[PDB]
Amino acid sequence: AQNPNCNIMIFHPTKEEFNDFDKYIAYMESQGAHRAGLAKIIPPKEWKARETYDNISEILIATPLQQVASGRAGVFTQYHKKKKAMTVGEYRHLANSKKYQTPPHQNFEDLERKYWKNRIYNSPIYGADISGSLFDENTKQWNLGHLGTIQDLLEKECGVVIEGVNTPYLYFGMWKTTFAWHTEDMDLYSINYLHLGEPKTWYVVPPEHGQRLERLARELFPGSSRGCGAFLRHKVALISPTVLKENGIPFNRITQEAGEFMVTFPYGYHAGFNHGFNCAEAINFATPRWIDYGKMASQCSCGEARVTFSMDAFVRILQPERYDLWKRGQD
Ligand SMILES: O=C(O)CNC(=O)C(=O)O
Ligand SMILES: [Mg+2]
Ligand code: NI
Ligand SMILES: [Zn+2]
Repeated sequence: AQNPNCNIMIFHPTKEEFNDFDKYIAYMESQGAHRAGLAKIIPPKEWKARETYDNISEILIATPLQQVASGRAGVFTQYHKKKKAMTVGEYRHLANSKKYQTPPHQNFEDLERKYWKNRIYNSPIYGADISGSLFDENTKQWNLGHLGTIQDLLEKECGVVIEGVNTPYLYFGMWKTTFAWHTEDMDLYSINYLHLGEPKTWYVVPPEHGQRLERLARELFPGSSRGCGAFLRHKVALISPTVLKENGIPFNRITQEAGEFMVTFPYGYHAGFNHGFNCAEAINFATPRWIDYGKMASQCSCGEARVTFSMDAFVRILQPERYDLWKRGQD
């Protein structure tokens, strides 16, 4: 069995290997990469996403989210308070202000310590989930706006044509902006490219151990767990590495830098934080190996998780017994 300890693997494809996305995902899996839940892909030196980032300041963040925490430093939830719209140039200035800027630090480990110690005492503002793309249309390799769609994959695998579309999202971050513990909608893959700026630290639980994380989460968030049998779908709970180690939960960590891709694999729980002003682009995707995960994915039906148009068909076709209850949650 490849990668039996479920370590995060890092890949350095050549320019020839970077041509065929599906084939390279399948290669990574042949080497055991999925067992970690997360892999890093460093593009060949010949490649670029676009020519420059000098002209992005006028992109609008229509609904910046202030991430307010509740709890204790290692075990907290966050809620998202909506703020007034601002441009990416306005948000960059905000991120660099004395109130929000990254503190002085020695290295990524010192910054990680500072994050876990102090996150809860601040409310950073995240420009998340903005439909759009920063890939040049002429970038032919690993262009996250030109991937095969999940609807087309389901059709290729299962023969059923469905409605829906699949487009990427931009994330503009600052110090301490946080992504809560989650798997993707319908336990899909995700791919995330860090276009510019400061790093993003990730934590991940191997898919084979995801239920251990869920059982901890039910213990640590007992009211939330009573409210919803899949409350990590709400994407609000944080648990620190120290707490995970104290409870024996298997996980790994890695820091993504600008110019690097990360891939999350079906049912790989992940969480993390941004080091400073940055911009990432991410999208979900599927492969043949996903289908069995999609059929078994948990679902939130309490009404909180509220998701995209295109999840309807995935539930309807892969999970027809759950469909009626899930759809009640959506309405
Ligand atoms: O970058 C972020 O805030 C969150 N991204 C992801 O969870 C992802 O790419 O799957
Ligand atoms: Mg612009
Ligand atoms: Ni994710
Ligand atoms: Zn719920």
